[PDB]
Amino acid sequence: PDPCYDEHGLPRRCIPDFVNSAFGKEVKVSSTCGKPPSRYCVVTEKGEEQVRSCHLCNASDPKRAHPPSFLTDLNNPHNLTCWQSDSYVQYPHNVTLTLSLGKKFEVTYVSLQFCSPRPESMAIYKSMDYGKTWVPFQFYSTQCRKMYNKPSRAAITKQNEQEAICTDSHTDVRPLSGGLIAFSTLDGRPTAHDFDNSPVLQDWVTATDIKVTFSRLHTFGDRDSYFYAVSDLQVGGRCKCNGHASRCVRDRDDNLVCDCKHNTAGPECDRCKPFHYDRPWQRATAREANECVACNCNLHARRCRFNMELYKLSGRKSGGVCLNCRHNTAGRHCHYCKEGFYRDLSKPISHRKACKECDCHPVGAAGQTCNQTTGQCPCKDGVTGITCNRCAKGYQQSRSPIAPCIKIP
Amino acid sequence: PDPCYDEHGLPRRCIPDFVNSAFGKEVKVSSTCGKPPSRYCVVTEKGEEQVRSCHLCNASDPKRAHPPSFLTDLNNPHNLTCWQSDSYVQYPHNVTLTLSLGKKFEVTYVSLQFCSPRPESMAIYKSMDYGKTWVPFQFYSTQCRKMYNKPSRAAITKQNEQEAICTDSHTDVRPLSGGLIAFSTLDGRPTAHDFDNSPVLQDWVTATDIKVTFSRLHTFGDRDSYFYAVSDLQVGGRCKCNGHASRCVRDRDDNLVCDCKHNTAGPECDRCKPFHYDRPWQRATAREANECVACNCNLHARRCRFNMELYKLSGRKSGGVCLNCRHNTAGRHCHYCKEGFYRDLSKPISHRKACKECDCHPVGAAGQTCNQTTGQCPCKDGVTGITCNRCAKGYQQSRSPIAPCIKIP
Amino acid sequence: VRPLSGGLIAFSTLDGRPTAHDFDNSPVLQDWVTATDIKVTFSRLHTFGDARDSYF
Ligand SMILES: *[C@@H]1O[C@H](CO)[C@@H](O[C@@H]2O[C@H](CO)[C@@H](O[C@@H]3O[C@H](CO[C@H]4O[C@H](CO)[C@@H](O)[C@H](O)[C@@H]4O)[C@@H](O)[C@H](O[C@H]4O[C@H](CO)[C@@H](O)[C@H](O)[C@@H]4O)[C@@H]3O)[C@H](O)[C@H]2NC(C)=O)[C@H](O)[C@H]1NC(C)=O
Ligand SMILES: *[C@@H]1O[C@H](CO)[C@@H](O[C@@H]2O[C@H](CO)[C@@H](O[C@@H]3O[C@H](CO[C@H]4O[C@H](CO)[C@@H](O)[C@H](O)[C@@H]4O)[C@@H](O)[C@H](O[C@H]4O[C@H](CO)[C@@H](O)[C@H](O)[C@@H]4O)[C@@H]3O)[C@H](O)[C@H]2NC(C)=O)[C@H](O)[C@H]1NC(C)=O
Ligand SMILES: *[C@@H]1O[C@H](CO)[C@@H](O[C@@H]2O[C@H](CO)[C@@H](O)[C@H](O)[C@H]2NC(C)=O)[C@H](O)[C@H]1NC(C)=O
Ligand SMILES: *[C@@H]1O[C@H](CO)[C@@H](O[C@@H]2O[C@H](CO)[C@@H](O)[C@H](O)[C@H]2NC(C)=O)[C@H](O)[C@H]1NC(C)=O
Ligand SMILES: *[C@@H]1O[C@H](CO)[C@@H](O)[C@H](O)[C@H]1NC(C)=O
Ligand SMILES: *[C@@H]1O[C@H](CO)[C@@H](O)[C@H](O)[C@H]1NC(C)=O
Ligand SMILES: *[C@@H]1O[C@H](CO)[C@@H](O)[C@H](O)[C@H]1NC(C)=O
Ligand SMILES: *[C@@H]1O[C@H](CO)[C@@H](O)[C@H](O)[C@H]1NC(C)=O
Repeated sequence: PDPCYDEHGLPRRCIPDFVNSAFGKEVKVSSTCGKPPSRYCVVTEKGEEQVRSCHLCNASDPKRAHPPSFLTDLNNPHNLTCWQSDSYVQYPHNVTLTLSLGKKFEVTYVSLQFCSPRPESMAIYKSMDYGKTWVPFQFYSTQCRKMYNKPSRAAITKQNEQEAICTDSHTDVRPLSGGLIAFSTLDGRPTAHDFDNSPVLQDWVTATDIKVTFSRLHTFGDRDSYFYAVSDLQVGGRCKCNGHASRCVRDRDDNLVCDCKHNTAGPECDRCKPFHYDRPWQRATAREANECVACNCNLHARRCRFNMELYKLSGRKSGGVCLNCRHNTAGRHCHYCKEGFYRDLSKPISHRKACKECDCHPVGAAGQTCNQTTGQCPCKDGVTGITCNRCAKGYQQSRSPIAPCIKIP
Repeated sequence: PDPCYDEHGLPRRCIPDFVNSAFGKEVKVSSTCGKPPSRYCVVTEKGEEQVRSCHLCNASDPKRAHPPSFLTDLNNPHNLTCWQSDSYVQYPHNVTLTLSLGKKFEVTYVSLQFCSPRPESMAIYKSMDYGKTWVPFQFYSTQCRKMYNKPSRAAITKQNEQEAICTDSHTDVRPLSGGLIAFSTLDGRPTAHDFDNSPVLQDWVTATDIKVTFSRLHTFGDRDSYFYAVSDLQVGGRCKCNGHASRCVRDRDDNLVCDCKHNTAGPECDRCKPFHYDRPWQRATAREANECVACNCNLHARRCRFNMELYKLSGRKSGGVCLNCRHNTAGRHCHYCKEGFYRDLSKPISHRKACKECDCHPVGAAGQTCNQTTGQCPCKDGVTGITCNRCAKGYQQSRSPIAPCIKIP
Repeated sequence: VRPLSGGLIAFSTLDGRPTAHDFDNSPVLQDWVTATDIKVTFSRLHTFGDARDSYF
């Protein structure tokens, strides 16, 4: 059924499977060859010396077009899809590419492959918002200082495991094409071995929007028109459901969201389902599914609230409390009968009719309300019974409209 | 398409077609020739006088057998299908033949076709139940008194059109064979001209199982073996669906039932369909199909109940009422938010969340029970606002977790 | 209302301005007419009486 629940349906952490994320989507870029139709020359190294070929780029030529689909189409190791930029541009200028997401994720794999040489200076960005704010992730350059004001290959301090390092690693050529960049966000991080309890890393993995800008690329000649090019992209990940959804589905307004199980809500299972507020929302752990939990109303309310001191002083047990206790019920669990009514002790603890009116004897009973727990109306001297109507043993009814029951001498 | 809806899809009375009923069925009888093999003699009149032949019956002889299928089979008026009983029998004895249908029907024509002379005394029965109770319809005899204790050619009183008449009419022979039976219950009835509004006659036509017993018969000569024989049976009718099904179909357990349209239930469309408890069940009329109608919850229940006085006091309009009137809704139409909630005015009357809570400011509002009319939360002192959150003119917010807003002199 | 339908509102920015007769020399007004993007927001509408109707 649902991997969110164990053999005996015991709630267990469920995550959408590890998949590539950026496979097949559209990307808006800063520039690309072919507008106006552009040319491009291609060098190949033969043994020890050089040989320079050359071609052209019109996007209106589909086979000579290089759309962002070339970035998102499947990379056939036998039919590559090389996109190319316009030429005659370098540092200092923003070489920016765009991405429109819509579900928050945590990522493990980011794979790349080059049709151009690997430049030297580059950096990473991210946005935990929806395209408004932007923050970096790491740097890559030989001149980490003069270009990026960065130390090269810094250490990941425990006190800031969210370090943004810079290095010249894999900023070199060869490779002139098909370059491979191996980056694991988990590298160097001291608290990576237990990520489920690494919230800074659970925040270091938090990302919604992504931005990438270039400045510097290698020069070699030393006429030519220099460019940027790439055949495809791979980035693997899992849809962020906090362990509370086994997958992610579209919304009623066409929005891919987690099918948040374990009584969780929000596109990421970030919040609990409504009326699940006895203990706060938490992320499913291997030891505990840290689920949401409702308030108890004994089948007599649909709204409830909570106080931290309640759960706090509960010895960490419970803090829910219901609102608008109907069925003449009242309490944190709507668990007692109000003024005017009493508790039908015979009836179940959560029954819809557990409360009965204090039908107190307008003569034999005095108050209008009876024992809201038992139902005992004000029984007079020899009168007994819940609502106090009858005479007791040795008590005779009299036509007196005030004292009907009289003892025996 | 469906005769239950007109050219403009208007729901109209749709009816099973008029067909012969006893065509091809089987009957259990009182007795029959051939066990042991029986004999019978046949006389014929020549011009003015008689001439007598004679025959025999073996049931084990297929062509000398006379099965009851001969009454129900396609009877060729030139290759007749005569069933025969054992002989040496006459009144007084129950000469009864059986028939169980299993579904209620409406019948108009009853015809017979004889291979024997027409007797004098006979009677009718029927069963408005499944073969348990039995009531007659009319009688036929010369001595309606000596045999049936009845008058011959009785009158159809208007106050009891359920009269059972007896007459000697057409009890004559000839026909000695090939008897012609044409009986219309509607003849003589002054109120037969509009059957759609004759319920006693619509009860007079009500029949489930039928019983017929025979009696007195002619002796002419006057050695003899007397018997009875008949070539076929034809009875026309339409399947009783109260005008709420255009036909009748078999069930998953081989049971011919109406495909009850018009929101009706029962094998005969006798009652409303489940949840069709807004007004009671009725029969399709020529002016109006007097259809059933479900209860309303505005998409908030699957079960409901009904009370007539609601429809009665509605000026004859409606009486349906929810069962488990869900989705924070309430009423006979699940048509209002119960105690604690109010109307999500933005949503339609049937929205799953058409009802809105009171998310009142736990500090600035005095309770979470805002008036179900306006979303106005319980603002305490000179504080105003919908959830009672902000301060008002002359009210400065304070960090006191009791009284934020305070007047100014 | 009326109009309940087909209501005709013809805002003329030119109405009422005393120096509109010489707008060709009204640069602040020549800025008041400058516009690139437009936004229109509502909150309130009339009432009557007093989901029967689905007001929209
Ligand atoms: C971007 O890169 C692509 C692919 O490399 C190039 O695509 C070219 O697209 C044009 C479309 O205009 C193609 O031109 C083709 O050749 C014709 C040559 O002229 C004759 O035209 C007609 C016959 O078509 C004759 O009657 C006439 O006498 C000429 O002899 C063009 O004229 C045609 O284009 C015609 O089509 C459009 C509608 O599509 C009409 O409105 C016009 O009448 C127009 O003339 C014909 O389609 C050409 O085949 C493509 N080249 C390729 C595929 O290599 C683009 O050229 C390039 N961008 C630029 C700016 O060059
Ligand atoms: C009711 O009506 C039916 C239909 O008309 C009559 O049916 C008869 O059924 C019997 C059944 O046996 C038929 O008998 C048949 O004739 C044989 C005659 O015996 C001779 O057989 C050959 C010549 O045919 C000789 O060489 C031999 O030496 C005998 O002298 C019977 O012996 C047969 O009966 C055998 O058949 C049945 C299966 O059918 C077996 O189970 C037995 O072994 C049995 O011995 C043979 O079947 C006869 O033909 C039918 N008569 C008809 C059709 O007219 C009934 O007679 C009738 N009943 C009464 C009381 O009237
Ligand atoms: C290059 O740098 C950044 C993007 O990498 C852009 O930032 C601009 O900063 C100025 C500073 O006042 C703002 O006024 C602009 O609105 C920013 N541009 C935005 C937000 O798009 C800068 O524009 C880039 N220059 C380019 C792309 O030519
Ligand atoms: C003739 O009339 C009816 C059937 O047409 C029979 O009525 C029987 O009445 C007795 C009364 O105690 C019942 O116990 C039997 O069960 C009835 N029999 C039925 C209903 O079949 C009556 O017996 C018939 N005469 C006969 C069979 O000789
Ligand atoms: C790769 O696919 C494109 C798609 O049109 C095709 O034109 C091209 O021939 C393919 N490559 C090879 C080597 O066949
Ligand atoms: C209700 O009945 C019990 C029975 O002994 C009694 O002790 C109590 O005082 C009554 N009133 C309450 C619980 O308010
Ligand atoms: C009448 O029908 C029976 C049924 O089988 C058949 O045997 C008989 O030959 C038919 N009669 C004629 C005259 O065809
Ligand atoms: C709720 O709002 C209505 C709307 O004006 C008002 O008349 C009423 O007094 C308020 N309080 C209630 C219904 O308790």
